Amino acid sequence: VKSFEIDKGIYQTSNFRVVPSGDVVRFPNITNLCPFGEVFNATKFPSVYAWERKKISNCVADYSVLYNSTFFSTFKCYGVSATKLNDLCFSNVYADSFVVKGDDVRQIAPGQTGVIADYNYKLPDDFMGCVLAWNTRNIDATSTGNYNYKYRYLRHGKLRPFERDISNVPFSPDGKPCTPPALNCYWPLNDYGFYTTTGIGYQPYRVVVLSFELLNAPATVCGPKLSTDLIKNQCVNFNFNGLTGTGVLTPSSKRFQPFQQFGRDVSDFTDSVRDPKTSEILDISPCSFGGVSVITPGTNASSEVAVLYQDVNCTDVSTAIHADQLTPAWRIYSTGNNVFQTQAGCLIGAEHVDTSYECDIPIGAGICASYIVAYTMSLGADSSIAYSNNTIAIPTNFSISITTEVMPVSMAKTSVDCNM
Amino acid sequence: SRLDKVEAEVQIDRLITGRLQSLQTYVTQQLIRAAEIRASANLAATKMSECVLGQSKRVDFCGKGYHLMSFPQAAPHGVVFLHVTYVPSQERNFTTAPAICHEGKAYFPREGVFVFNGTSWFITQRNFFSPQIITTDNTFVSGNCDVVIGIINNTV
Amino acid sequence: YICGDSTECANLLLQYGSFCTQLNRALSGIAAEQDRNTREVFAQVKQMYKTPTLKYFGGFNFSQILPDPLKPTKRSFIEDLLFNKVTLAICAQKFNGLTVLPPLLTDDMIAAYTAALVSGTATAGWTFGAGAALQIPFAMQMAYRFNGIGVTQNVLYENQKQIANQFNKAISQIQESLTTTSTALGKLQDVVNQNAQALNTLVKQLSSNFGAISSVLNDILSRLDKVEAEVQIDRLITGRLQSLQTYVTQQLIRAAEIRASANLAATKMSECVLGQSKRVDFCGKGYHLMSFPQAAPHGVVFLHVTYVPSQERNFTT
Amino acid sequence: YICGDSTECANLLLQYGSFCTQLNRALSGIAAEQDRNTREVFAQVKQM
Amino acid sequence: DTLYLTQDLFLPFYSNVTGFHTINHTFGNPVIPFKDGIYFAATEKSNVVRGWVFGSTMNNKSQSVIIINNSTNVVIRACNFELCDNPFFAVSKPMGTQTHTMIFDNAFNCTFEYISDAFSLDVSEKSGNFKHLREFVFKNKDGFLYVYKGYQPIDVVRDLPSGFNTLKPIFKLPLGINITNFRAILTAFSIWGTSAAAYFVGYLKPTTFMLKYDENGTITDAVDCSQNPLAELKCS
Repeated sequence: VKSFEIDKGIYQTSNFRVVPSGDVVRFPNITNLCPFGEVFNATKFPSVYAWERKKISNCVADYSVLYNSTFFSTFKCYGVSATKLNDLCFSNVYADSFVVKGDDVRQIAPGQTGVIADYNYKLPDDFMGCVLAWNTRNIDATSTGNYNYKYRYLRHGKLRPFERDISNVPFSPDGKPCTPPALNCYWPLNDYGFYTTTGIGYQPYRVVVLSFELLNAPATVCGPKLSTDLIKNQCVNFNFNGLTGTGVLTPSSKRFQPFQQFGRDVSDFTDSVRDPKTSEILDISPCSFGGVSVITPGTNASSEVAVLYQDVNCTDVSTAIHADQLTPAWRIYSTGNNVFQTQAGCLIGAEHVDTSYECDIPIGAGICASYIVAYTMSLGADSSIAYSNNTIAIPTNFSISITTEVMPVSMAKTSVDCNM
Repeated sequence: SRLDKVEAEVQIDRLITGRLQSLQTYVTQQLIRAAEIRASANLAATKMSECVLGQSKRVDFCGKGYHLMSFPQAAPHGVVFLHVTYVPSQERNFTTAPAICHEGKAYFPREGVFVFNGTSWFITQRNFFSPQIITTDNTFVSGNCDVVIGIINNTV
Repeated sequence: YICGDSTECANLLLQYGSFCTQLNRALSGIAAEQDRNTREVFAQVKQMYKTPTLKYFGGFNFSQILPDPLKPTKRSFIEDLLFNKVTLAICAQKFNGLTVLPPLLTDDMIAAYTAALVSGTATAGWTFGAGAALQIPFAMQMAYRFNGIGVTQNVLYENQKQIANQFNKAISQIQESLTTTSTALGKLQDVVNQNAQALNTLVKQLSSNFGAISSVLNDILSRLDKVEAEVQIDRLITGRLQSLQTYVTQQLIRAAEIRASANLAATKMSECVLGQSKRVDFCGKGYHLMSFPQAAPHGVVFLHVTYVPSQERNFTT
Repeated sequence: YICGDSTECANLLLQYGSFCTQLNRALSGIAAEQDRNTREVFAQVKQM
Repeated sequence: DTLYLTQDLFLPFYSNVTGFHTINHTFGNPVIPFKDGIYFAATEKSNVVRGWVFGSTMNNKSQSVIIINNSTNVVIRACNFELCDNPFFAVSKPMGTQTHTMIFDNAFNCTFEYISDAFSLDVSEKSGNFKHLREFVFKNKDGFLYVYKGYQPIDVVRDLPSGFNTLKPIFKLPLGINITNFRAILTAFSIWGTSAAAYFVGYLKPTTFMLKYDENGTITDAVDCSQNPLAELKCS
């Protein structure tokens, strides 16, 4: 409150939260080594109109051969970033490979179809991983002519995302299976022109598209982590197959369907999960939070305070302080007494009083402090009147009681120069 | 000092947007405080036109008692009243009759309750104890002597 | 609410100044003003009386209005109907960041205040307010309330049994017209539904993107690396901060409207209940013979005993 | 008012959540409260 | 126990049904256009309606997929397929042995083959109530192929009964082929033959739905938005 003198009352202050103690990482027990030494390093690579889609699953990916190497020409990721790629577990990663010139890599992005990357290989706009391309001018490029690998440049319309056509159709603007090379009947095929001492844009590149099918199953492909044990009923951290966070885990009462992995609530929050090694536990990720609020007597009569933890049950608070877990971690602070009723939370530094007083300081729900004590409340002077018939009290003497009453009429007349 | 060109305009747009949101927040919250303070100002004008300029019989509005007088005083950014009230604090225990049956027909007092049947003596006011002698001026003809609860005779 | 929790998003939040302190001060001020509202309306009794446990005075019986010790609850039955009517839309533990603090004045203590008010209305005289009581036997009270109405005293003592039966049948028709009926408790349901719609709208604004890649923290925090991430987190913080600031401003306006209604309620309980307010069509609809407060979920419900004369002759003058 | 009309600006508007629904609810509530104001002031006569 | 508005390709309520009531006089197996995901159902007796040929021009130069059964297991192969005017299942009447599964005529430039988990399956001719009832959704999205499944035992004379039936996500495929026209495959009893059974077709449409989950985690009611003004009021 930026003062030395502090007046009497509950004042709001900072927010407490239990720092997590354990660390729980849970991956499935599937351990295997990926074919990345084969799909990224192969001898035969197809053309663009017959791009190959390899299912890579039930593995543990390294995600380090892609980084500690300058062999790769263009390593541009779209949906993810580089360094934290081995922190996730995917499901059925698919590798899409094809061979183009040095010019078509500029047309490989979400959007920007252009010339060649529209009729031949269409990308989506959301579901993307990383697009990898490296130069192979010393294998495929022959200076006398490599007329082996082809593409298409005449098709009636565009493609949907991840759609492929191999069918060598005798292209014509009105259907019309033709007999080419008749007029207005051309072929859709065309060669590449991979030469040795040609320009950089005419050199062969091998483009590999790593589609990341994000978690449509219990996950198979993972990174090199270490699956640890579970710690229930204690605030820990997370790293599940596709989920991190911070939580208090507990066994559930669910009716969880077998095809399923996540358990979100009525209003879109996680609230329950499925362990990758046959368990279905809830996720109360609010370990504890709230806000402390210091009850003070007023710094002119006393200087002993009492903290009101607001949304707790005085078991996480005592365990959190005696094991030093809270974020407003003090230095001179202990817990001898702990008043807890009236669910507005823990009240460290107070005493129950049966003799209810006139509610100096309003703690939460009913309970009121003073002086420090924490009683409930004296709602007023208790009374009971003799209510028989005809006897009637008339006042006989009186007084005059000039009582003040304060009304504000006009606050501070301000103005703002909104150019300075 | 350490900026040159349009990269600077990103920084200045961030600062202008933030300070403009803060100033707009200030203007909105001052406007809400002005609504609350003009509600209190209308209460103050109402109290100064009821309490000060007359005697406002509505209960627990001007003061706490029965509001005998009222005196306005100035204040920094406000007004402070001084409600001269009337608090009666003593109590006796006298008996009553809700009627008087003198000659064979009931007498209700003055609408203006508590006939004083303290052994059938007087008729007083509602608030301050003030006995008056029972005559026909202090009562009126009312029906017959069939609907009473208490009984008083010899209204002379 | 803003910035779910990691480490660095908190630094990006601290680089917007002290908006979190502003919003906490504003919402704590709103909570204190609502505590003041409940103290202004109900706590007008210094001298809390006891229920007289007789509850039958000339036929004016206060069954289902004054509480009963034979039942376990310290309410009354009309209060039980009003508590059952208003639906809603250990300690709770949810990671919205949001909460609902418990009110200060407890619901049983609210029912104690209302039972004290009704008992001091029925017993305890008419000078209630400026003083303590007078020990007036409640037929003399409504004989006095027949004098701020422009009728004589001949009405009540000559129609004792008739007015008693009309009063009891009026209370019983209230007991009928509260149970199986409909929207005529609508203001309290509008308060609860508007608060629930505002809070569910805030939770719904958590669900949405504000122009980033994905609409949730800790799942973008897998596939991000560095300062390009700070663009996304600044978009999410700016959007959630505008939504939370919109919520705080609209709750502050609702608090202004609800404290205007609270000042109306305190005015009606100090005019109608604690006396007889002769101003026309303010307390009830008739000429306002009595008034009885009752508790309610997040409100108050009066029972204005009025006086409606309905027959007509044609006399000359 | 926002986003005059094309096709894609509407997608950019839907990527800000349900603010349009909030503003329509608030303005319809204001309209209903002003109807209630005119009913409260004038319509105090049952028997015209 | 929630209500979840989602925009996704579903079947609209109350809409039109292209019913194919095949009998011993009516041989129902035409070519049908695909048109962005279909619905399917079939009131059957011992699983006649295995077979779906999702093609482009329904010939040798059309990359197509085939989802059939070899009476033991689901076999899914996608390649260039010489599609004939009537590929048929020679199911015998006393036994039920497909001696002449003649579907894979030739194969070149093949790109896919999948064989799922084997399970119990009946083939031969039965009669009585319409106990067997598939309900499938053959959905296209992001180049994939989606195939769902759900069951309901009914006893109807010849129509499609009214009632909700939730479906569950069995298959997903990485294929990516230009599915414009398709067919189904039936069984020719043994002169061909079927029993009094039929199969249905509905088309999908991208509109918003309000799914009412129960406390156990199962849809008990769904409400379309674009059907009725009361229906958009319900999902609003």
